[PDB]
Amino acid sequence: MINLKVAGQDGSVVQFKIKRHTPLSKLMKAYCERQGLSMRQIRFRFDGQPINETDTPAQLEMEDEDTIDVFQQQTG
Amino acid sequence: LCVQWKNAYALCWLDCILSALVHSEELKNTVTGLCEESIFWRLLTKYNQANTLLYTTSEIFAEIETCLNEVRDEIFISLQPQLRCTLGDMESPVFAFPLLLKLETHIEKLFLYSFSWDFECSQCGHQYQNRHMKSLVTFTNVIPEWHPLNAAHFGPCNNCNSKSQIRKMVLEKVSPIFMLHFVEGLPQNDLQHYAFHFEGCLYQITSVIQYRANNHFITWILDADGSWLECDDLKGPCSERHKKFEVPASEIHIVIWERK
Ligand SMILES: [Cl-]
Ligand SMILES: [Cl-]
Ligand SMILES: [Cl-]
Ligand SMILES: [Cl-]
Ligand SMILES: [Cl-]
Ligand SMILES: [Zn+2]
Repeated sequence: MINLKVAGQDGSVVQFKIKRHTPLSKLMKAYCERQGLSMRQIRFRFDGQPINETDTPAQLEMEDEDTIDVFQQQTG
Repeated sequence: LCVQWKNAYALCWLDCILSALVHSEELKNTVTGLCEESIFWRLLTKYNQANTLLYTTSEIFAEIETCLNEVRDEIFISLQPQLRCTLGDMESPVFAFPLLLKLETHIEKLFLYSFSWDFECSQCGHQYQNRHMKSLVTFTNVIPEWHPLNAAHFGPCNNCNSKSQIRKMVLEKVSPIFMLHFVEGLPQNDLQHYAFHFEGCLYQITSVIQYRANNHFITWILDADGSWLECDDLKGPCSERHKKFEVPASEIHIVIWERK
């Protein structure tokens, strides 16, 4: 697996363990369930880059103890 | 009055940044000190070449469109790999802007400010004071009395999951250009009350990116005469002069302080 930290703009930080080749959709949905957020209302960013739900940690070359940034989705 | 980019391929999330860039006095001063081969030099030179054309029928407008679209396309193609979008996608300037600044280190330095997140829980003792350096920080659920000199917001405590503790940004060294993003806008829209002094230098809001209807970005520029210029890329290539500030407080998405 691997350990990831999910940090929101409100200062919250949630730890996740995930396998290196499982897509981040399960991770995203579980973080939403803990914080009471909607998947349609938030975005994930890693190392400055947006992440799709189909992305995996290995495809984005995430290392252990890395941090994922959460933003409320505000596009145009 | 001034010229601006026209809407196409849903690029307002980029147009709003570009319009913000060309009307910054500090940036213009920096680009003309540097000495050529800059992406920002090409941006501001193509912009002024287009604005001089507007100062002077239809043939003039295609040349303006060509000058603005050429440099816009170059910037978009440079942003594309990290930002991972396909042309025609919707996106956010909160994501695009710092990636844009990293294209030129001498320009990014104009925006990099240092601060510290100061936190102290009142239910339990969890406390921290963390120093950071950013070009664009996001605020959400700010306290009503929010001010750059009292830059605080409501947040949960990571130790006890208590809500409504306060995390506060304490500015430590402010760059000549200072930008902030607000998820729900500012508490009110009288921008003069968000002016502040820091170590002897006055900082005023010189431009604002408005987030309208949760689907469209528009740039507002403060001019010398006190009037404002609205750069809604949907309203075509020319801009609009307004007697006073107009964006609803809840649509103030990105705020740019300048004047070093
Ligand atoms: Cl958040
Ligand atoms: Cl990246
Ligand atoms: Cl493509
Ligand atoms: Cl505090
Ligand atoms: Cl007001
Ligand atoms: Zn606490």
